[PDB]
Amino acid sequence: MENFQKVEKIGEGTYGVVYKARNKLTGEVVALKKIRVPSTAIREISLLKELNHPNIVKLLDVIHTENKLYLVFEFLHQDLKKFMDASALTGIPLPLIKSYLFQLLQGLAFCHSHRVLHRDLKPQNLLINTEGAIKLADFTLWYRAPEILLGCKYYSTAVDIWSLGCIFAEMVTRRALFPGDSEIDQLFRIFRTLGTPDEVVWPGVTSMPDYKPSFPKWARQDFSKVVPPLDEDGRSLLSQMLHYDPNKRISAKAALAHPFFQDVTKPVPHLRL
Ligand SMILES: COc1cc(N)ccc1-c1ccc2c(-c3nc4c(N5CCN(C)CC5)cccc4[nH]3)n[nH]c2c1
Ligand SMILES: COc1cc(N)ccc1-c1ccc2c(-c3nc4c(N5CCN(C)CC5)cccc4[nH]3)n[nH]c2c1
Repeated sequence: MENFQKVEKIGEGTYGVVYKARNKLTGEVVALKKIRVPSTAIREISLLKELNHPNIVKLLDVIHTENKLYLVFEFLHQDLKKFMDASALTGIPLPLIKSYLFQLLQGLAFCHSHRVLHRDLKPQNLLINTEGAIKLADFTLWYRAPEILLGCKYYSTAVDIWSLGCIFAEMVTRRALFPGDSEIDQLFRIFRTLGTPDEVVWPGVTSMPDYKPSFPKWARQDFSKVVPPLDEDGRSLLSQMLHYDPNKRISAKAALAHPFFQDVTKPVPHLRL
C-alpha cells in the first residue's frame, strides 16, 4: 500500500471503502478498494483479473498484504446514478439509452459466457466515461430478481438480465421501476405491476422456498402504462427481460439480436466532471 497515494474517498462499498488513488509505480489513477482473509477468496478474485472486456471495469491488481486485501481497479469518472440525476429534467436521449443498454448487454453476455454473474447490478455500479462507454463495476432491493426474493439460492445469469431491465425502465421514465424498501414490499411492488405469478406463467413458483399461498393476487398492468413513451420494440425487449420464469427470461446474447437495436449507435454524452 505504500505504493499507493490516496486522493479521496470515492465510496463506502458493500465489503469496504473505495478511494481514488495514484499508483506510485505506474503513475496511474486507480480506484482502490480496501476489503475488511480467506484463501478461497484469493483464488476466486484472482480468476476475475483474467475476465477482461471493454464494458467491464478492469481489475488491475490484487494485493494481499498484512492479512489485508486491496483490490485496484481501472478508474472511471462518473456513475450512471449521478448521470441519471443530472439528466432528470430533460431525460437521457433514447439513442444514448439504447447505446448504454446495448453495451451492458455485451458486458453481461461476456461475463455469462464465462459462468460469472454480477448478482447486484444497479445504476450506482455502472460507470461511464467521456467516450460514450459504460462499464459494469463490482462484478437497495430495487433491482433484485423475483427468484432471489422468493429464496432461490441457486439462481442463474437471468438475475442480471432482470436488474438491467429495471435499469432500462428507469432510464426511460426517470423513476425507479420497483422502489421497494423491504423484501416483501419489493416483491409485492413487482406483483402489482407484472401480476402475482402462478404455475401457468412460472412453473415451479409455488414451491420456491419463500413462496406463500397467502400472497395477494394482483392483475398484470400494460407495459405501455409502465414505461410510457417507450416504443413497441423497447417494450417488447423489456417484457422479455422481465419474464418471471428465469428460464424464459431473455439471455444477454439473444437480447443483443432484438430489433430494438436495429439502429443502435454510440453517442457521446455531455459529462460535467
Ligand atoms: C499511466 O500508465 C499508463 C498510461 C497510459 N496512457 C498508457 C499506459 C500506461 C501504463 C504504464 C505503466 C504500465 C505497466 C507497468 N509498469 C510497471 C513498472 N514500471 C513503471 C515504469 N518505470 C518507472 C519502471 C517500473 C513497475 C511495476 C509494475 C509495472 N507495470 N503495465 N502497464 C502499464 C501501462
Ligand atoms: C469493488 O469495486 C469494484 C469491483 C469490481 N469487481 C469492479 C469494479 C469496481 C469499481 C468500483 C468503482 C469504481 C470507480 C469509481 N467509482 C466512482 C464513484 N462512485 C460514487 C458513487 N457510487 C456509490 C459508486 C461510484 C464516483 C466517482 C468516480 C468513481 N469512480 N472507478 N473504478 C471502479 C471500480
